[PDB]
Amino acid sequence: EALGLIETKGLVACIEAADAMCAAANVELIGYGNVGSGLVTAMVKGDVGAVNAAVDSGVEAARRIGEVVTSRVIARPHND
Amino acid sequence: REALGLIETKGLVACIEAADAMCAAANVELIGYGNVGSGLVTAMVKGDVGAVNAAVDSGVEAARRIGEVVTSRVIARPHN
Amino acid sequence: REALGLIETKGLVACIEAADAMCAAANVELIGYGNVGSGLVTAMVKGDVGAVNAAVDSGVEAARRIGEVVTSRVIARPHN
Amino acid sequence: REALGLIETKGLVACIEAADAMCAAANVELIGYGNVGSGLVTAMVKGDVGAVNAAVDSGVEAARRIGEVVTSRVIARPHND
Amino acid sequence: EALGLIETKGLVACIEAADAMCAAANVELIGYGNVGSGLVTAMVKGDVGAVNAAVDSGVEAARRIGEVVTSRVIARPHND
Amino acid sequence: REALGLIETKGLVACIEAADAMCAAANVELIGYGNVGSGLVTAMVKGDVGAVNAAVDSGVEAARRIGEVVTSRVIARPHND
Repeated sequence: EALGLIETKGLVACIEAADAMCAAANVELIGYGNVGSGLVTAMVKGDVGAVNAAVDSGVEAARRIGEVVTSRVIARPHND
Repeated sequence: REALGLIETKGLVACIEAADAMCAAANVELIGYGNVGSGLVTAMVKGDVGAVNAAVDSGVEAARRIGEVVTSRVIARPHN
Repeated sequence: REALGLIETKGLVACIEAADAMCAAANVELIGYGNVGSGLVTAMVKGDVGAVNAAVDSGVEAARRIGEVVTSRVIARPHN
Repeated sequence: REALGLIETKGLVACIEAADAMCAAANVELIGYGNVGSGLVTAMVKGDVGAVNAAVDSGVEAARRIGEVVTSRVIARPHND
Repeated sequence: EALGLIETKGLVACIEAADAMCAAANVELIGYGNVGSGLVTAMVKGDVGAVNAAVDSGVEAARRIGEVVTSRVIARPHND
Repeated sequence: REALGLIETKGLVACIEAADAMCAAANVELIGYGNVGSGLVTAMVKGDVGAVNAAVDSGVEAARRIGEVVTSRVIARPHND
């Protein structure tokens, strides 16, 4: 399954990105990843069409709240 | 099926104040705190959307007296 | 059912000094420390509101000699 | 008894991409990630030195599109780990 | 027992401070305290004369290596 | 009764390089790493003071190629640890 990734500065922007990802398309929230320095990543799972649509509006919603530092869709992940 | 209120502050003391002012302002229940490092700490509350909007509103006002409020949000119908 | 005193400092050593000076100043009980990274460390005390106000007052005075007092607060009637 | 490739990025998303791009580029095996705070995250791969050199090369190219590649390295014959 | 505290930017300066404290006088290393942001604290225990001599040359030693951000001797700690 | 060698770097990859070059340079044994956040991570080695001085010396040279060496130290007769 494809993997969608949005990393934000701060936890609240990330929760919003994750909520907007799961509202926008048929993706499943995998969880969050925190590496300190305020960087938090929301991770979603689905078909590449859904994941591309989820990440797209996850990024738009998060930018209203705060800092989106990077985002990515990986259509065919090798690990995880 | 409960709304979610979120206040993120720079520092723990502003966050405790935000959480205390949220719980004093309306019929919301504190879920806990979330810390992602960099000094960013998030208070999270639960309730009906009217109560949550009133708590976050005065939670933000109280915290700003103490310190830095970096972001806030009410999510009326959270997906995850 | 007890008031709460809070001092957040830049660095661990100032915080230990604030906490020692709080507990020497009045009949307050150290609850523990809270660390949210970024060097921010919070000393937390418990007592009647008169004692807690006297503890925090001289806790802040002591810590400022050593280092940075970034925020402080007395919550006379904490909700959590 | 195997070479080690290392890519350190600013942020978690660049690192996952580097790790995905390393494992797609050559016959390397992801060992895991290492996080030391300050946003610095390191993907670590294992393989023969030819494969590991090719994985890191394109891992760095992939990550740089996404974000900050702060350092990278191939250790052909590691003494520890 | 008195408590001596040296906080440095970085782990190597702190290990150096702790080694120089314990070499200078009859103090006993309690451990380290790390609160992130690179701040690390060496803590020693002993009679107040020893702890004052330990902290003094721990501070001198650490400064050769790196950044000493604060230091303190607490002659009669109320907690810990 | 053994000396301690210490190299602290900004970032995990420089530190692994320092640690590998310490163990390649002399008869020292890697104790482990120490991370205090802010990107600062420390390689720690054990051995006779001559070996430890030789290891730390070239551990620092190797790491400086990759990244930032923020501090280093040899403690010939450590009181604790």
